Amino acid sequence: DQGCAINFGKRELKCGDGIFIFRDSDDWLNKYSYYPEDPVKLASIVKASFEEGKCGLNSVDSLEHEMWRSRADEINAIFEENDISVVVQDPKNVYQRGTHPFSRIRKNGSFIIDGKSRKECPFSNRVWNSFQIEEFGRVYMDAVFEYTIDCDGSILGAAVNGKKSAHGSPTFWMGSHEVNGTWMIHTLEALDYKECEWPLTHTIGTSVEESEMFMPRSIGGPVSSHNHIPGYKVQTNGPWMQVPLEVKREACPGTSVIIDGNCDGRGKSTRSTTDSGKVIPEWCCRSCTMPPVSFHGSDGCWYPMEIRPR
Amino acid sequence: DQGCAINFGKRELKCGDGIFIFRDSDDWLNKYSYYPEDPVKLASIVKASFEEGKCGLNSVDSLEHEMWRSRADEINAIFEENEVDISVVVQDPKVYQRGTHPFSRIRKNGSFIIDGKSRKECPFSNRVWNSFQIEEFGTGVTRVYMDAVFEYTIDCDGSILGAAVNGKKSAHGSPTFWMGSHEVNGTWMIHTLEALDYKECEWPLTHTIGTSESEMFMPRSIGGPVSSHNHIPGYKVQTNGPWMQVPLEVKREACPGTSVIIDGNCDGRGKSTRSTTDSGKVIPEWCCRSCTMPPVSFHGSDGCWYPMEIRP
Repeated sequence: DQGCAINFGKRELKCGDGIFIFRDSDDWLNKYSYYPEDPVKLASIVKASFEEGKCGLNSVDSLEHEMWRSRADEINAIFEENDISVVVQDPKNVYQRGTHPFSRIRKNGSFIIDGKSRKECPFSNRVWNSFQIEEFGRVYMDAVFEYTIDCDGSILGAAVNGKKSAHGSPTFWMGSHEVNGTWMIHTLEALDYKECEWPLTHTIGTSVEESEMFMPRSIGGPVSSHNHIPGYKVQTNGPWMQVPLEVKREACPGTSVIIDGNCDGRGKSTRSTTDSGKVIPEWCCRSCTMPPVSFHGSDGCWYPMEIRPR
Repeated sequence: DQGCAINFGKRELKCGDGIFIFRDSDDWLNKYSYYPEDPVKLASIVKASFEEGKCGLNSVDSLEHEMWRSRADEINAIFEENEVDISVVVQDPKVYQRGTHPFSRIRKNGSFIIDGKSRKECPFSNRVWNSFQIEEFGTGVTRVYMDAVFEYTIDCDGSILGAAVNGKKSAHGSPTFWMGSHEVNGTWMIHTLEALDYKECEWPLTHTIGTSESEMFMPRSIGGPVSSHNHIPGYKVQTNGPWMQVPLEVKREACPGTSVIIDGNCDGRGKSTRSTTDSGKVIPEWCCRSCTMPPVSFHGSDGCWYPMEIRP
C-alpha cells in the first residue's frame, strides 16, 4: 500500500508503505460489479435450496440486495431454458435475520429474495448469510453451506493510532477518540440495519462487557472499549431500524434537556415530534452528560433511552 | 487525514479520509529531537528522586535513551549553577530492562547513573523506569515532547503506537517494532517481524486487534501484542527465545549451511541455540518435533538463531 497520508493535528506528511483504511468506501455508493459463482452453478444452488423447502432468501446487507436485483434476470433466463422465477422485492433498509444456510447441490413457484413476512413463509424458512467474498476489489462471491452469524471479514477494516480509531465497512463507520483518559464515540454513520455481529478478529481492544457499549452487539457493532459514550448504557430499544443514521452530540431543534434526578428513565426511545408533527420541548433526563445525543434518520430527530419526555 | 494509495503503471489514485499507519516509522531512524518537561523542572525532579533514594534511571526505549544522551549536559549545567553535588552519567545498554519505581514528586559528586550495569551497589530496585508521557508529537518542517508521571505503570505509551486490519491483512506498529500478519487458508499467522530493541513494557490492551497466553509467538512480558494475529502455526510461545539481540528479523527460511527434518523421536522445547558453535563451526544435524516444513530462524547480532522447538 504505497500511499501518502497527511495529518493536521500532529502535522505529519510521512509517506511510504503500510496499511490504509478509507472511509470513501462509504462514498463509492454504486461502483461495484458483483459477479457470483457463475450463471449456472448459482441457478442449480437456488433451485436445490427451493426444492428442499426454503421459500425465499433474506439479504444481509445492501450489497447482497443490489447483486440479486441486478442478476435476477440472468438466472430467470437460465431457468427458462432448462419452473421457478426470482422476484426481488424491496425492504427499505431493514434486513433482518434469517435462520438457514444454503443447501447442498443434489404452478409458478417463487423464490422471493427479501419480502414481507406475509404468513406464507416466515423468517424461519429463509437463507440469510451464505456467501463469502474472495477478492477485495468488481467483487466475486462464493456460496457457503455452513450457517454463520458473524459478518464477512474480507470487506471490514479497523485501525488505531495515537488517540484515534475507526471501525469501518462499506455501510458503517464509527470513529472514536480518547479525551481525558477514556475512549468515546464521536462519529457514527449507518446506511443499513444489519444483524450480523462484528467478528472478534477485527475489533480493537476487546476487553469490555456488553453493558457500557453504545451500539448493541446484535445490531452489528464492535465489541470494544472504543464503542461507548459516557453516561449512556446499551441502546437496546434505540432508533436503529431507520434509513441512513447519524449519531450527533447536540440537542434536537426547538427542545431542551435539564439534568434532574427525579424523572423516570431507561425505557424506549421517543421522537422529538409527536404523531401529529409537533415538538415537545419539555425533556428531562437522569444523570447524563452535559450535551445530549440524538439520531438523525428517516423520520428525523430521535432521542436515546435515557432522555424522556417529562 | 486526507491521504491516498497509488498503483504505479496502473495509474489509479484513491484519495479520501480514514486512518493511515506506515511501516516507515521503522525507516525514519534519526529525525526526532526529544524535548523533556523543561530544562529546569526535570533537574528538580531527578534531584528529589536522588534525595529520596533512587540510584539512577533505566531507559525503556531507544527514544528515551537518545533523549538522555543528548540532554544530560544541560541538566549537568543547571545542577552546577544551582550549587548541588550531583551529576548524571549515561552508559550504553547495547537491551533495556525493568526498574521498580516511578519519578518522585517535587517536595562529593554524587552519581545518578542512567542505564549501567548492576554493579552490586545500585541495583534495579533503586531505579526509575517508566515515568514519561508524550503529549504532543511535534511539528517537524518531528519534536516529541515528554511530560513526567508519578505513578508506576507497566504498559507502554499509546501516543506512538498503532494497529490496523483490513481484508486479510494486519500490522502492529511502533518506531521500534513491526509485526505483520495475514490470513491464509483459515487462521492468521505472522509473516514479518522486525524488532530493534529489547523493551519490557507490555503492549496496551486498547491498541491490540482481536484480544481473544500459550500460543502467542512473541511473549507478553517482552512487549508484544496479545492477539490471535500474534502467532506462527506449529510454534508455541517463545519464552527462552533469542530476543536479547540487536535488530532481529524473523525469517521463514532454512539457516545457511544447515538442514532441518521433522522427527518424532528427538527432544524439544529447550532454549534457543545459535547455528554456529562457540568456535564458529555450524552444526547441521537439526531436528524438530511437530513443526512446519519451512523453518523459522531469527537473524540478529550473531546471525542465525533457532527457536525453542528445534534442537541439535
